[PDB]
Amino acid sequence: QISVRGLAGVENVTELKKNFNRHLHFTLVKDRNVATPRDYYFALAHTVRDHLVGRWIRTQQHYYEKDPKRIYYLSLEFYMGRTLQNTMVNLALENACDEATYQLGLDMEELEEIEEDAGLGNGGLGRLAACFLDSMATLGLAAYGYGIRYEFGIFNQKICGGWQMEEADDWLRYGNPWEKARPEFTLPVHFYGRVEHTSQGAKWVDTQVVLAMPYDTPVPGYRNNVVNTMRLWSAKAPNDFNLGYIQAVLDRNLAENISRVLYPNDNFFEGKELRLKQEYFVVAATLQDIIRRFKSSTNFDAFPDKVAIQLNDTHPSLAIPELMRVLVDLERLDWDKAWEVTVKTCAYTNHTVLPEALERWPVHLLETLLPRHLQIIYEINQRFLNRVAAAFPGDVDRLRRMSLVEEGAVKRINMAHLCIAGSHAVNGVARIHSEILKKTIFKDFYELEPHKFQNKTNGITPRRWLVLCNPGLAEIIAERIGEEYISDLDQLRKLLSYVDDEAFIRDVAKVKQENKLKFAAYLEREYKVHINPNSLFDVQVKRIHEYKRQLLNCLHVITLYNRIKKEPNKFVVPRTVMIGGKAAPGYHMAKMIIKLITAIGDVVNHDPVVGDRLRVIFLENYRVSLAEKVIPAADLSEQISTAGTEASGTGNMKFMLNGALTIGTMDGANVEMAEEAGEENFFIFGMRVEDVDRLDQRGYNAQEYYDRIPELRQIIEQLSSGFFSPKQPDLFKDIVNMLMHHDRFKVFADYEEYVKCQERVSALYKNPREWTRMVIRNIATSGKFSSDRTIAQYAREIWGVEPSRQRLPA
Amino acid sequence: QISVRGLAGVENVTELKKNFNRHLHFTLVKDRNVATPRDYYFALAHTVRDHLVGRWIRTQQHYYEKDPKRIYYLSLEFYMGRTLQNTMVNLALENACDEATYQLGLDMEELEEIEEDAGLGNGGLGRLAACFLDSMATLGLAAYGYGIRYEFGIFNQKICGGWQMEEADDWLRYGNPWEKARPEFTLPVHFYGRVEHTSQGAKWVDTQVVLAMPYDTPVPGYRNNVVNTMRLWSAKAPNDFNLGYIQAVLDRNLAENISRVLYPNDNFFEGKELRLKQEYFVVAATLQDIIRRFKSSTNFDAFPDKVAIQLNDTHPSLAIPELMRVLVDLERLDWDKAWEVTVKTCAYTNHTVLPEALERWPVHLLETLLPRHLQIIYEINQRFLNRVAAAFPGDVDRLRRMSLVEEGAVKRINMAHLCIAGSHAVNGVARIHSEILKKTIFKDFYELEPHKFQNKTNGITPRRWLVLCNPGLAEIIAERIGEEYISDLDQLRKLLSYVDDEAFIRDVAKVKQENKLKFAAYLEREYKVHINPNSLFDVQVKRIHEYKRQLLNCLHVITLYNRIKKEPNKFVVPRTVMIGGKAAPGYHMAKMIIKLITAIGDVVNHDPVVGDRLRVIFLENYRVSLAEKVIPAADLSEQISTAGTEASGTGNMKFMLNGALTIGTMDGANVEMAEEAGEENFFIFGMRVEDVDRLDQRGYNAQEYYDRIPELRQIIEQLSSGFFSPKQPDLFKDIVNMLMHHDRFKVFADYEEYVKCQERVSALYKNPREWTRMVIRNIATSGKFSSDRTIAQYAREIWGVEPSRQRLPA
Ligand SMILES: OC[C@H]1O[C@@H](c2nnc(-c3ccc(C(F)(F)F)cc3)[nH]2)[C@H](O)[C@@H](O)[C@@H]1O
Ligand SMILES: OC[C@H]1O[C@@H](c2nnc(-c3ccc(C(F)(F)F)cc3)[nH]2)[C@H](O)[C@@H](O)[C@@H]1O
Ligand SMILES: O=c1[nH]cnc2c1ncn2[C@@H]1O[C@@H](COP(=O)(O)O)[C@@H](O)[C@H]1O
Ligand SMILES: O=c1[nH]cnc2c1ncn2[C@@H]1O[C@@H](COP(=O)(O)O)[C@@H](O)[C@H]1O
Ligand SMILES: *Cc1c(COP(=O)(O)O)cnc(C)c1O
Ligand SMILES: *Cc1c(COP(=O)(O)O)cnc(C)c1O
Repeated sequence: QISVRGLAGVENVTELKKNFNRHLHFTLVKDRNVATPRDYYFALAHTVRDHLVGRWIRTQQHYYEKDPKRIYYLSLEFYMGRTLQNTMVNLALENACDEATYQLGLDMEELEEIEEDAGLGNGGLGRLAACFLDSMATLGLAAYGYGIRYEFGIFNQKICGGWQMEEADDWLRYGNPWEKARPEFTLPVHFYGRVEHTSQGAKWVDTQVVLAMPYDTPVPGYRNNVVNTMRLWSAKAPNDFNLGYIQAVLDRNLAENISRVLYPNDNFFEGKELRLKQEYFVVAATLQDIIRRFKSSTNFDAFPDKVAIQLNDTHPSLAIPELMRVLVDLERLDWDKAWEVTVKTCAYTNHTVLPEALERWPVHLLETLLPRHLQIIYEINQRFLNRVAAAFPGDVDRLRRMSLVEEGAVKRINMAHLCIAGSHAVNGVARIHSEILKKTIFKDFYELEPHKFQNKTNGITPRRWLVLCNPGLAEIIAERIGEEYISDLDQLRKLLSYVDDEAFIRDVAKVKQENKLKFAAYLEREYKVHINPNSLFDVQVKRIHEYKRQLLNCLHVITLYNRIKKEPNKFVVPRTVMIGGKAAPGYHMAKMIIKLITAIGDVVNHDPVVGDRLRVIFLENYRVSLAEKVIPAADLSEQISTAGTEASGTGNMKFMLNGALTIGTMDGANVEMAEEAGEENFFIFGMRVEDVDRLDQRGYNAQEYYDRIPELRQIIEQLSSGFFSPKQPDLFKDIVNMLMHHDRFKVFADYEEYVKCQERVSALYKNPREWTRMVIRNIATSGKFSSDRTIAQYAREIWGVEPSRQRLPA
Repeated sequence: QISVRGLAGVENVTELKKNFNRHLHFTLVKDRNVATPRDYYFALAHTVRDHLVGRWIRTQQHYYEKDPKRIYYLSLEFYMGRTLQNTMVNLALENACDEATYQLGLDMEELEEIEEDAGLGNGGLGRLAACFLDSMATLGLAAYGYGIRYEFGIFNQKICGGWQMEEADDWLRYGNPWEKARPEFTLPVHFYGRVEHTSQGAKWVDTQVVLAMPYDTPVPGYRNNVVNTMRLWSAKAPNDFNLGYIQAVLDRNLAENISRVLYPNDNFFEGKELRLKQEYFVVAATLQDIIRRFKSSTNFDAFPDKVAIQLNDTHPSLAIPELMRVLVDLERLDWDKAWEVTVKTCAYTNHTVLPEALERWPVHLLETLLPRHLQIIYEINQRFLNRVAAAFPGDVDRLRRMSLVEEGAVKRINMAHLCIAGSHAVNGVARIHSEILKKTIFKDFYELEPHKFQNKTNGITPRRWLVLCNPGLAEIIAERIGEEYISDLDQLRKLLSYVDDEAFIRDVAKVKQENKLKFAAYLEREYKVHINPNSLFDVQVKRIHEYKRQLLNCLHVITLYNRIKKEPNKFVVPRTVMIGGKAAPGYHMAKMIIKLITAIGDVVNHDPVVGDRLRVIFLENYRVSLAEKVIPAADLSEQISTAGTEASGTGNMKFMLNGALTIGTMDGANVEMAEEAGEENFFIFGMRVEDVDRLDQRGYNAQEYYDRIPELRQIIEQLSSGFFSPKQPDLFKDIVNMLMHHDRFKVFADYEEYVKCQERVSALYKNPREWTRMVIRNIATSGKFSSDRTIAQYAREIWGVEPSRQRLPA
């Protein structure tokens, strides 16, 4: 059908058909007379998987023979989504599988919808890890992703009576055809115990053992025949565990609970023992695998020449003291040599500056669970502070600020301080965020070791986030500039030469229109909801958090509603305002924001005076496969965090690539996006970081905005008085109280500028040719935001390896 | 190599080699350079499995089209052992797989040893269910085995310091290539709740739901292209289960613990809630499947013409009230019609008369867990006792004896009484056992409904227990009489014409000798132990229980030891006495018996005066795959239960088929074995049932035997005084005390006759030609003990279906 989906050759199609029928019979044990759509999906998945395996074996054999430097990306989260379509894209099999299935009487798009997301992350951080794996493979790096195979990933969100309910995401129920269990490479992980000092060093004894069993998933690069590995660890009890008899067997669950469930918080730290066990479990199993692979090539001086460990936030920070433990206690290196090796091996990426998100573990927990690690952390601390004292003598307050050990009611270890001390590189995730790290929270560290601090602006893979989700757009681009842009996204700059081309303008607008129709119909079938596809699709999808300011969007929607009710016969540009995202289960205010959004919808969507001019929809169960559907259909991307809070954002970049315009603050990567496109091609509003600081110094008084802005005062009076909750008139009083007296994110301070900027959006939308021209200018300058760019920078500036676009033989 | 293993055709061997290499690459994702023996085993298993699937699909399609009466064999235990070799035997692929693997540089026998037993049973009862599945398939019956897929089967036994230790049998760790998960046929099972009475009948409401997910395993018949199904249910929590958040997900284990572990008791009832949940779980899921399959062909009058349910002991007895629940509460049949259907559908097999083995559930447990079932049981009871009262008017004591409800401190339900009332057939498992049921424990029921009571003597499959485990014997038999005996074991009677044939006598003795050498070497490699293969191999393998009288064997071993020490220079026929079996974890006396056996070994095996004349070995971890090794190597089979306690036995039959002579009491099937072979060809000793009854009437006084038999008194004095436990002289005092004052199984009363009979064994062993002649007379008359005979009798006399030896097309 479309060129970028590859060739459908007669021999290839014939072979796929044969192998599909072979898997249906032999693998699935079904005949066509009782096979269901799910059986057909599995038969296709097994057929596609078979094309990966020769490449996977050969790639891994190649790394064994050439012995390149190996990159280990350690994360507690990998938000992979579905695999079937991405596999087909990266192996150039999409058109052939389409034709094969078509000839068998099946619709491949319907089969694709049966696959479960692999939802092993919360949002941005997990999804960045997934984009990064795709880019590392595409760039030919000998890279491994290491994590935990959660039995239950991020919960499925149901909305009942306008409230979030959570249900377990039993994603493995039907089986996962993409993973291969490797029970033969199972490794022991130790917990609790105590430390004994011999004449021969420290010994960690009387520990409880849990086994780490690996499951390997292939990670195909884009058309280069490279297939890298994501190795995820699952917890198993040893067979003598607890070994009346029946109870001892049932108690194996205590050990196996380590890998049972993903902690569903985004940007929030909960200091629970189970989470600490998860963190150590992933680090201890991974480090043994790394060392094994290093020894199979005494001499640890070469370790950092052969190994890079990238820490995805502080979550795997125990890698630093574990590496030291192994080197000092087991391999018998002297401390100073072990430390040199550790620092050269490890690098740390910071993803947040919000203080409630930073990991600070109580000492009493580490003392019980990981006594040898606590000893090592104290020794790191004393040696590090000795360096501080020599560089800034007499600066006692700096010694307290920089310590890894925080004093207080409860002593805690600051894991970010540990990561900085133990890493040769520390980076933020967008230019403004990296600057904030050097000026504020890590200022003291930057003064001590300025060379360590870098920036690596985030990106997204253009395989999943253009070719897979928006083939119509990919195709019209390819018609003009060829296909090379899919792995060299800077080539999109060539589209600036088309910005006055009438045929290109028409085709861009047509693709958006098709995507909107297809999304409007998806909504009707799966959720009984009726939208106007001619309306401006105004979309805010991301996790629910006060800093992301879904509430500011709510205030704008109400403002529009109230303006209509005041002048019902005046023309306004029709909108469908779509908001979606999950709230963490214990985050009360986030759950209340969901309820407010649905309650606004209950009023607006049923008011006959409004008609089809304004619709407010809460998109349920936002997840990677939903993002693939809604992002191509969006006109307006809402990126409206308070300046200084969103470290980068990555949703922002997905919308840009897919032909939405952005309304946003100068926060995170929005800054760089506006710089690349031109500020004239972006809807920027609100306080800059410097303005937020100026307000914090004076003191934020929300009452002043309420007193001066009558439209704002009306909304607050409606919320307080029960207008949006007539049966429970006080339902929203916690929201009102927060906005008026304890708003850390200054919602009211950006209200006026936001509403005015939204009127400029509406004005441009009335002129479709100029709207579309501005869209072309955004798509054309989105190249910087490829994760291939990001990864090449990590490779060159941090890991010391060269990317390659060269193919392995097929 | 050998004829009974089938043809190794060039095309077949070529195809097996191709498919092996294809599974190694695509299925296992390994190349030959790093494949281990376990990878080779899996590649072979997948290769063999592929030959089952077409036959499985076609068989199940055939039953759908022809709609025969379906047989459902419901058991809490299926002791399957390994599958690879049995599959190859039944598909006639053994020689071809041998040749294929040989050409690939691999030893198939070594690969076979990697497979884990499927140990989903305790002993005889579970293994009978497995033999029965094999026979049902071989006889062309549309039969299904239904059970529970335990995550942990019977524990692995380790001996440490002479004591049993238990370790979890994590049999699924490496995966099970034989099963197919069927998550699509998942069904709900209800627990707890309460009953509400409407105008429209009773409703069971407010229940907790657990899901039953089926896993299907193929069951190949012998060379007939029939492949039946064993469907095993696994417990899963629903996704809204318990739905702070983290704890709710972790608490899913409470539901999933139902299928976690096999209760490891043999012939003992433990009234625990978890076991009752297991019993209902298997019955509730199975009955829904049965009804579904019946409706897919309103009219329940035809149900018993299309369905037979066989209850393997009382463990699935809740099938009776569940069927009534479904028919009355859900399908709205009147009680009397529902009861008629139930009784015609259900049949019950009793496997024990020991009172501590009988299930008697406390009413308070049923009331909480299964309130509607308790109501139905009470109504069954009142209607049943109304019949009793009409047939035996004024016999009030009979009403109390026959009630399903036992009065007492705690009221209990007698499940055996429930099974009799609700079944159209009740059988025992050997002729003497069926007679005992009619004369003693079920006398009252027999008087009321004599037509219900039958006998079905047990059997064993000659596929696993001759062809697979003893190919050398199978081959020498086939050379003389052909191969038809493998599915018509009565043909072994033709071997009586060879009993004076010098070549046949030589070949029988040669095969036994080879089997003994091969076993003696197995012992050296895997367990560092050194035996004389010229010695008489005297073997008692079975679960450890006081009624089985391993202690009587111990007294004989000590007697022999003491006789040697008294006259060290006299010739005695050399023996290797091998005892093995598992003890239930909470059964203290059974654990003490193990320790005594090992302690006897510690003395006997290290006494230089004894030399190689007497060795006592405890065979660790006795299980199906160990039975396949030791049974062909045995000379003397010890079947020495107190008369009236072993309902049948089946080990007995395996030894007979494999060329051992039997020393035994007239108990269980030993009676029928001696009748078939001739009493002159069996070493019978000890009290008959009638003699045991006569002693119980007078009162058993063990002291009288101690006072009269000096050899016996010496052994007791050695046990008491610390001769076998010099560091802990009182270690055996509980054993001594039991034997002298509280022995329910009358060990001392059979001692003298047992020792005398053992001297006759030794005398015959000195004359190898006459020993071997007697062996031929046993093998030749073992045909009755085929489970094919047993199953044909169930089919004709209970189920109302005709067996077939006809092939489905290949
Ligand atoms: O760099 C990838 C993305 O990371 C996001 C990001 N930062 N911290 C997080 C984060 C995620 C989970 C957890 C927790 F609780 F431990 F599970 C803690 C912190 N996620 C940023 O908000 C987001 O701005 C950024 O684009
Ligand atoms: O019929 C098959 C075999 O069944 C054996 C047999 N009888 N009862 C049992 C038996 C097994 C397990 C359980 C329990 F505890 F529930 F798990 C309870 C009872 N096993 C006989 O001892 C044995 O004599 C007979 O050959
Ligand atoms: O001893 C060896 N001989 C040959 N190849 C090896 C050996 N060890 C590792 N390899 C290769 O590299 C491996 C990749 O596994 P890893 O050690 O888990 O990275 C195998 O799949 C082989 O292809
Ligand atoms: O509706 C049907 N059409 C055709 N075959 C069926 C149908 N229902 C059941 N079968 C056949 O019998 C089934 C056996 O599955 P069961 O219902 O679990 O016994 C399938 O594998 C089919 O071969
Ligand atoms: C990209 C993405 C995110 C991150 O979106 P932000 O707007 O940057 O927070 C979160 N969730 C899903 C499912 C995503 O695809
Ligand atoms: C046959 C068998 C049994 C039953 O043996 P009995 O002597 O009849 O009790 C027990 N366990 C295993 C492993 C068997 O193969």
